[PDB]
Amino acid sequence: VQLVQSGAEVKKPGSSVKVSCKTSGGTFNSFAINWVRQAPGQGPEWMGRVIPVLEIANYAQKFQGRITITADKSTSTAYMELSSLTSEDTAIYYCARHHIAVAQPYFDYWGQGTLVTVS
Amino acid sequence: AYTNSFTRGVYYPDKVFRSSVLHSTQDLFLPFFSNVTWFHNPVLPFNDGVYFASTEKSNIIRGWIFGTTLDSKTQSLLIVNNATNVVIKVCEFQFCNDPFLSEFRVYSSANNCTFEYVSQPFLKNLREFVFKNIDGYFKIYSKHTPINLVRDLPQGFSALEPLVDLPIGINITRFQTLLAAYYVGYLQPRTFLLKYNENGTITDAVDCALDPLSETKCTLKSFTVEKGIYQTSNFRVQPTESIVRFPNITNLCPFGEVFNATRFASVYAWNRKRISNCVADYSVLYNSASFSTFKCYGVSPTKLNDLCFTNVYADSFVIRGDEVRQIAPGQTGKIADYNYKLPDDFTGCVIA
Amino acid sequence: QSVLTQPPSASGTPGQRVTISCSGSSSNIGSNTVNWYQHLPGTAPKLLMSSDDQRPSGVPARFSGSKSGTSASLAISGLRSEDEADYYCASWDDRLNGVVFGGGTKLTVL
Amino acid sequence: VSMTKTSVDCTMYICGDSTECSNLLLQYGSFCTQLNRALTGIAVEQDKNTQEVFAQVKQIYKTPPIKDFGGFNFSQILPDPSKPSKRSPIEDLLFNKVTLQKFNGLTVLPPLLTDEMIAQYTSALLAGTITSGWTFGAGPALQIPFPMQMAYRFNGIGVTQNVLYENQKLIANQFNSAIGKIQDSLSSTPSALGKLQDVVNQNAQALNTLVKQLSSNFGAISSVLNDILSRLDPPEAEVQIDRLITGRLQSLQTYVTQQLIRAAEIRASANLAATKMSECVLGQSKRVDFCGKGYHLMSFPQSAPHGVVFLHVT
Amino acid sequence: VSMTKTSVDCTMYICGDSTECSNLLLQYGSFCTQLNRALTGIAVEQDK
Amino acid sequence: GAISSVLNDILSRLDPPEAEVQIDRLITGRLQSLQTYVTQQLIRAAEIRASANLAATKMSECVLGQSKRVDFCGKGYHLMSFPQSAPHGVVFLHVT
Amino acid sequence: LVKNKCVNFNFNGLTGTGVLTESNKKFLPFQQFGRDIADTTDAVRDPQTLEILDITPCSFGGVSVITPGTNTSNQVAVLYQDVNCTEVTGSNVFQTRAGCLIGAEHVNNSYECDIPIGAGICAVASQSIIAYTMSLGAENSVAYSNNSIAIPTNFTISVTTEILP
Amino acid sequence: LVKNKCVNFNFNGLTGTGVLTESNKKFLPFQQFGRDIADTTDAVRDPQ
Ligand SMILES: *[C@@H]1O[C@H](CO[C@@H]2O[C@@H](C)[C@@H](O)[C@@H](O)[C@@H]2O)[C@@H](O[C@@H]2O[C@H](CO)[C@@H](O[C@@H]3O[C@H](CO)[C@@H](O)[C@H](O)[C@@H]3O)[C@H](O)[C@H]2NC(C)=O)[C@H](O)[C@H]1NC(C)=O
Ligand SMILES: *[C@@H]1O[C@H](CO)[C@@H](O[C@@H]2O[C@H](CO)[C@@H](O)[C@H](O)[C@H]2NC(C)=O)[C@H](O)[C@H]1NC(C)=O
Ligand SMILES: *[C@@H]1O[C@H](CO)[C@@H](O[C@@H]2O[C@H](CO)[C@@H](O)[C@H](O)[C@H]2NC(C)=O)[C@H](O)[C@H]1NC(C)=O
Ligand SMILES: *[C@@H]1O[C@H](CO)[C@@H](O[C@@H]2O[C@H](CO)[C@@H](O)[C@H](O)[C@H]2NC(C)=O)[C@H](O)[C@H]1NC(C)=O
Ligand SMILES: *[C@@H]1O[C@H](CO)[C@@H](O[C@@H]2O[C@H](CO)[C@@H](O)[C@H](O)[C@H]2NC(C)=O)[C@H](O)[C@H]1NC(C)=O
Ligand SMILES: *[C@@H]1O[C@H](CO)[C@@H](O)[C@H](O)[C@H]1NC(C)=O
Ligand SMILES: *[C@@H]1O[C@H](CO)[C@@H](O)[C@H](O)[C@H]1NC(C)=O
Ligand SMILES: *[C@@H]1O[C@H](CO)[C@@H](O)[C@H](O)[C@H]1NC(C)=O
Ligand SMILES: *[C@@H]1O[C@H](CO)[C@@H](O)[C@H](O)[C@H]1NC(C)=O
Ligand SMILES: *[C@@H]1O[C@H](CO)[C@@H](O)[C@H](O)[C@H]1NC(C)=O
Repeated sequence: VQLVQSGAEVKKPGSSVKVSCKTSGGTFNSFAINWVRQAPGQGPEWMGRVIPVLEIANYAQKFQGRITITADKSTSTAYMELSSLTSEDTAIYYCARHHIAVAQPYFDYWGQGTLVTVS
Repeated sequence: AYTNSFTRGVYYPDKVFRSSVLHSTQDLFLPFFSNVTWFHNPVLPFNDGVYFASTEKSNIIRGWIFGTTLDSKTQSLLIVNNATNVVIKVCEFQFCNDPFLSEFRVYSSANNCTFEYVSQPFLKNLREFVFKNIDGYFKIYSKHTPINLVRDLPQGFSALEPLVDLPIGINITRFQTLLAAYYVGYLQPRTFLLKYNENGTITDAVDCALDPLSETKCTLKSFTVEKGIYQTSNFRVQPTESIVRFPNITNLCPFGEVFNATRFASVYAWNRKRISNCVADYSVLYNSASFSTFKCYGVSPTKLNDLCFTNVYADSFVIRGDEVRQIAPGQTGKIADYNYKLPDDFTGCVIA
Repeated sequence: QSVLTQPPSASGTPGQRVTISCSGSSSNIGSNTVNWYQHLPGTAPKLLMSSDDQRPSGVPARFSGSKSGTSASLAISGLRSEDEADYYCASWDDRLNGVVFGGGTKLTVL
Repeated sequence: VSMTKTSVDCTMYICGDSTECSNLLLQYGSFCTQLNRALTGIAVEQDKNTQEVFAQVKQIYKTPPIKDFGGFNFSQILPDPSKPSKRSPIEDLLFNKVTLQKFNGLTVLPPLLTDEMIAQYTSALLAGTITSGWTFGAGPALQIPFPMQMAYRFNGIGVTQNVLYENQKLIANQFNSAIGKIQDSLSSTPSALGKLQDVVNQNAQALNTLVKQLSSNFGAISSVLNDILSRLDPPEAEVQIDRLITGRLQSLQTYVTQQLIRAAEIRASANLAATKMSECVLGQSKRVDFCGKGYHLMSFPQSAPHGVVFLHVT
Repeated sequence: VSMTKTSVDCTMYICGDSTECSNLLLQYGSFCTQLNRALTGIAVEQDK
Repeated sequence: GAISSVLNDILSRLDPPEAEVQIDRLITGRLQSLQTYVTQQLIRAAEIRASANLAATKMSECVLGQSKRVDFCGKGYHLMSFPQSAPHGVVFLHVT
Repeated sequence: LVKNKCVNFNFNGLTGTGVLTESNKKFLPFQQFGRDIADTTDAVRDPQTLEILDITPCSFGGVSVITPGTNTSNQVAVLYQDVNCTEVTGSNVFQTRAGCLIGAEHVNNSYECDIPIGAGICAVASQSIIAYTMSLGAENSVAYSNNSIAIPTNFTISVTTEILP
Repeated sequence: LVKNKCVNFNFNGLTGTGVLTESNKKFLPFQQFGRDIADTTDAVRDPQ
């Protein structure tokens, strides 16, 4: 299958941005969705994941109540919104999927990515 | 209250060293994404195994109680703990209604005790235990790990090593905790694909039967499946209800008229009375203690109450002295040859 | 900073073999598996290496992986031009309760 | 060319819907899996035989609407558009002359290629041979008039082509008369298709014996598994059960071995049919008596249930 | 081209001229009839 | 069906008059397993032999000469062929 | 007694599992039960009411999994061999002569066969798994006439490989 | 214990015949014997 993300977004510091990642039909239930960014001149960093069939979410310890990940079953679309945007939050955001019947995570297919610029 | 049991609860099944191999094994494991009851205590069923787990900051939990009735009526495990000498004494101790042992409690008035063993002590630290009883062996597996600022099962995978294999051999049917949160889970028979890297220390696992994609993966013992058609299982429809049909008849058979006869016939001229068209309740004769021996050939004595027969004949005679044992199929002797001879394929029982 | 340390640069000659390393600590590498991803700018990454000794379906017989102690390595034989890309090593971290990624290395074919 | 794709499940056959017996069966190791491999192996091999013999053409060829073949009458071998199934008269006669339950663990799998597709492949081969000779085998189909094609086939057996043109009318009349006689013989002389009927009979007899073996006692007190288990206590029943397991397992092993040998004979026949098709229908054979008695000119394939019928013109 | 056309009678080989054994042999069903059939089949094709 | 698969452990615990009965079950079970292995090998050997005979015919009638029989030496009009060895087999290069 | 369902019955000690239905086999007054060629019951006479109940084994069969490959999608289809769809991923249900196929959408237009299923049906394309009747190859016709011949003007040399154990 | 000769040994109930030599396989502290493919003992850990 494939993952399709929203277009590039341009935002002002102090605002909020919402980025979606729309998937196929069977990619819910027994599949998790992970969010990965890559700051310029920096290595990739993990944020969190959500299991749509269980509606349970996990967050990185560094993002203390700033990130919330939600998803709906009717439209089959996952959403990410981040609050208190600052200058260092500019990066390229990816959405990638995991298979749920494996103990140790291993990302299989990646999205094309979206670019968020702040100024 | 409930929480979701994460990928926790995998243990080493066999104490055998293996290397560089994917081995498929069947045993009682905790299913992934199961709930597990969260308590903040009451008596819980033990069934076939418990994944007991607890987190804490100090040594508030000090022991466990295992048994059947916990009233000195059956043997009961009293594994208990203290700062430096763990003591196990499986004996019929009579326990209080709500044990809470600076002084001692519930294990008072122990008439006699049959087992004692000593080991090194068990108990920001998460403590996982697994209790299983297999063919007369109480097995405990455990692992201690540094937990961090998390308020639930800490995510990830870790295998549990064995600690003791105490040969107690009792039932254990119910359980209770002693003195404040726990994660009680229950084990179920499921098949896992276990990955041993090279020194033998389990590095991954795949839970089969989770979904159609996962079943093909275990059957091929690979993490990638090539294009094609694969046969993975067999569908079988189970029956929905039982129907019992029997002939309409309420007459009772005169068993009192054969066993309590005024005078029995001689063995050379034994009597043969035919019993028919009646309901024969054989449970009284089976439970009756007045018989010296009750050996049944052909049918087992406890299922004879369900089966039905066209006719039954009761041959009654008296034999005195030795040779009484000769009344059996394929036996030889003066009695078997000249007095009473049973057929080779006789199906029934002799009572004396 | 990335918990896993990798050499910022690496180079190799056409036709020969080259070795890339990924070093960590006992909390992440020593207790968990590693994965290798190939990345080209302007495109999505791919899975090269899973469960640190198991090869995926697509990639051909050439890429090989090994793990020893607290260090891991990837071996490329029959080096060719299209192998120009970035390489990343990742592994679960028990202390941080999350995935940690390596710094990434630029491989250059002369 | 082929036989029915049978398959038997050892577990349901030996230890039918009873968990108590199955636990004893697990003590015999791999016996229940080396037999499943053998039966699966034969079923897969049957599809390879049919595909290699018939699927020899990359494209589906079609005959022209006007049958201007120089006086030659092919109306008895080309499909009849008026029938609900595009079969020719002769092949339709063969389907009307050969004549061909629910058990426990016994199933029959359908073939991958239905009869409709097999008939369509033979039409493509016959239409090709008429319009292009042997050229469609080597590469692309190059049309050539049919009388000129027949002149070359005469040249191949040492008779100069000038013999054909002066006697063209005589040859055409003899060909049409010879074709008419073939239908009367097949419709009137029985046993002609005995080679195909024998395979069906041998397979049916093997299955009838295997089912009948379930009524035997092998020394146990009763042949029905449920009545022994329902009256004797587990501690004593193991001896009575063990006798039935050993007897039924030995019977199943005999059935599988006979099928492996029998499958090998049919495979040899299928390989010969593919060899004849390539060197007789697509070309012209100089091999004596390989494509019938006489000097071979040309051949026509026809389908039949579980086989192929060749008309050799000499 | 060919081999000797042998034939073995399953009943006389296993049990012989004894009725007492034959009654036990009947408990195994068709094992003999399946053997006599196989040997007849081979003997006939040797002439073809 | 025996009490244990290791022959020395049963013989070391049971008396001769009863150990002979238990051992007989293991002897009978292992002998029947050996017969099955041998039988499958006899059939499998026959398949390879048929293939080897075909390979000898192609080599003689394709490499040493030129074959006029259609599709015996590949698709097309046969010119020549080149043999090459391989593990447990032979590979033919057909020029058409 | 409950009819038309797989049940475990017990008639005067005779046990078994099957569907009990009405029958039209005229038993004569003296016979009570009939048996198959195998030592198992084919039909039986009920007690108390004296009626003829037919016993047909409840349906069972193998389960096969259809999957496209690790290069395309994680959607799969499951084929229940030789069973009807009137009994049990749950998206679409298509009844075929090979069994009941669940998860594949039926598309009317034919293509070349890819994954064989059986009975002429083969089965990723257009973001979903499809099932269709297999094509036998491209259709073409030769320009036959009674006075035209085609002669090749050029040639190509090819090499093929044959492998034999 | 006698090394480098085929001897009939008994280690904690595990019996067999073979030549005993030193090995470099790092067993974990709780495992006592290792077996290779197809159920065959390849090494064992001595007591004492
Ligand atoms: C399986 O175990 C072997 C044996 O090593 C021993 O057991 C392990 C469980 C660890 O506790 C080891 O510390 C212990 O020695 C492992 O092989 C050994 O790996 C270590 C770690 O790389 C090697 O030691 C290093 O050697 C380099 C090069 O000399 C030094 O620079 C380092 O300072 C360090 O000493 C050791 O040589 C090696 N043993 C050999 C080659 O015989 C093996 O890695 C382990 N399997 C795993 C971890 O997957
Ligand atoms: C034969 O006589 C005995 C003795 O009278 C009967 O057994 C008694 O049954 C009564 C009523 O159930 C009990 O109260 C007694 O305790 C029983 N006594 C003994 C010694 O069994 C018996 O029911 C009679 N009939 C038989 C044996 O068929
Ligand atoms: C998975 O990786 C690639 C990505 O699709 C697959 O490549 C195709 O494979 C098929 C079957 O061999 C070929 O017919 C295609 O031409 C290949 N396409 C490309 C673009 O390479 C690969 O086959 C898959 N893995 C395996 C083991 O087959
Ligand atoms: C027959 O076909 C061959 C190959 O298709 C033709 O050879 C090619 O000719 C063109 C024009 O000169 C060259 O550019 C190609 O390089 C040739 N091919 C090769 C493989 O050398 C040949 O010309 C054709 N015959 C005729 C008469 O045109
Ligand atoms: C088994 O018992 C013997 C005898 O008590 C132990 O022998 C000692 O082994 C140590 C090994 O470091 C030596 O230093 C001592 O000199 C030995 N003798 C005594 C009296 O201690 C042996 O260690 C024991 N084995 C195990 C595994 O505990
Ligand atoms: C816990 O179990 C209940 C029913 O057993 C069900 O809601 C689900 O399996 C679990 N619930 C949650 C919220 O995980
Ligand atoms: C633990 O219990 C044992 C059993 O009575 C006792 O001897 C020992 O002193 C106790 N240890 C401590 C630290 O109280
Ligand atoms: C104690 O004595 C009783 C005798 O009444 C006996 O049944 C029991 O097995 C003994 N042991 C224990 C631990 O109760
Ligand atoms: C049971 O009682 C019914 C009463 O309606 C009677 O018709 C039937 O014959 C009886 N069954 C017997 C006598 O077997
Ligand atoms: C071929 O023969 C059939 C036989 O009845 C006849 O109907 C048909 O017209 C003939 N075709 C030609 C072209 O003469």
